[PDB]
Amino acid sequence: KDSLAIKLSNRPSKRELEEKNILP
Amino acid sequence: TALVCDNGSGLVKAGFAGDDAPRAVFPSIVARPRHQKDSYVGDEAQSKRGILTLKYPIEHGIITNWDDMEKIWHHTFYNELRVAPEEHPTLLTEAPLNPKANREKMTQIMFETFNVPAMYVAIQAVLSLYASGRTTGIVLDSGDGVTHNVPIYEGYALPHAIMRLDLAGRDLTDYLMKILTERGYSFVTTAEREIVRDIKEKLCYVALDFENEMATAASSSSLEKSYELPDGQVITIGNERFRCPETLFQPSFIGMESAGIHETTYNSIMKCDIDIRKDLYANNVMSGGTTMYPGIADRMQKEITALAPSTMKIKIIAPPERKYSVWIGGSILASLSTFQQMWITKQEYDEAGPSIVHRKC
Ligand SMILES: Nc1ncnc2c1ncn2[C@@H]1O[C@H](COP(=O)(O)OP(=O)(O)OP(=O)(O)O)[C@@H](O)[C@H]1O
Ligand SMILES: C/C1=C/C(=O)O[C@@H]2C[C@@H](CC[C@H](C)/C=C\CC1)O[C@@](O)([C@@H]1CSC(=O)N1)C2
Ligand SMILES: [Mg+2]
Repeated sequence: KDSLAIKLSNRPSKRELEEKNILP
Repeated sequence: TALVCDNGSGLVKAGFAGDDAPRAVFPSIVARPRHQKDSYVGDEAQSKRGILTLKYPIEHGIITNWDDMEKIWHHTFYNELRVAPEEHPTLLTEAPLNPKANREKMTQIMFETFNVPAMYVAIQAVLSLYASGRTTGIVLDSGDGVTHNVPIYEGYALPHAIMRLDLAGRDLTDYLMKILTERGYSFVTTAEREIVRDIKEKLCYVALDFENEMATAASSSSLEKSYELPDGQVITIGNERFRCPETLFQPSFIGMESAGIHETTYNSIMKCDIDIRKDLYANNVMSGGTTMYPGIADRMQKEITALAPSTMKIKIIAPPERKYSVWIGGSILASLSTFQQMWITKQEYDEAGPSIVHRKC
């Protein structure tokens, strides 16, 4: 619960993900 | 108070965000009389199943009968949860790769038929990942109607690498009917299918080594188990206990050419960015009722270990409540303060239309 929130808060954007080739 | 509704091919799971378990769980069915109410929904159809023709509005995880689905949702809100939908933000779930037009129609129905103040549509596999406390990993979700392998990075499903397998729990029940019939016990009718589903859930398991387990079954009767029908009559089940879910690893058992779930897991990872592959291998999460077989996680560990690079850290996570991990993940997610900015509001819908589901969800 507390664990998930932090990773969700630090969740990179759809653009910032494409930059690292991970997201189409 | 936010609502969470997981719309399964087989079962609807519904409740309130912040609760540990779904308040309501009922069959995803609408039934109509075979002979001279006009229709019965969910548990109401179940209780009169003998006199009704049943229809499943959700097929392989995708809503295909919208009128019947509206009945399901109505029954969920009013009969099951006893709430007024206009008083509650509502989180719905969808299958991986659900078409945009489907999710737009879901959004439209929620705002326009049920008048919800706000809503959101989340991917089932993603919610299960979250429930396990992770935002990166690969989820195997095997339910009643469909099985998906969904690689997820930082909350994002990676659509190019998703695998769909049209083999899931219902097919496995059907297969068990067939091989029990070959054994000498006729299971052929619609009511008998429910009985065999119960047998499957009670007695089936996944062999660690299929050939060895078959050898044991042939050499002694220690793997044999008796099962008592509702009328007191008894049958025996032998190697069918493990031959049934072996189909997951060997789809050819029901004449499918597809790769088994171990191979689909491997294939999925190998389609992802090179630098995230080890993160997926270390975070293989099982979800859905069809991953409930005793032995399944150890068998997955074995088969994937054989396929993966020999030094790869492989980990299979199989949470005890994984029948409901999709719902649980939705409950967690919808109750995060940091999530309240994610909802699609009525005001946001009114100005943008159903297509806002593309931008917000
Ligand atoms: N202990 C068990 N062992 C084997 N199978 C089980 C067990 N418990 C439930 N199942 C099966 O899991 C299926 C239901 O699971 P689940 O509720 O995750 O499906 P659904 O979400 O309604 O389906 P879908 O996600 O494919 O649209 C049923 O086929 C059921 O028989
Ligand atoms: C006990 C619970 C099991 C479930 O998974 O049920 C769902 C929904 C159900 C709908 C018809 C049934 C008569 C109604 C209630 C069963 C609900 O069909 C299923 O049993 C189907 C038929 S058999 C197969 O294994 N899945 C799955
Ligand atoms: Mg499901």
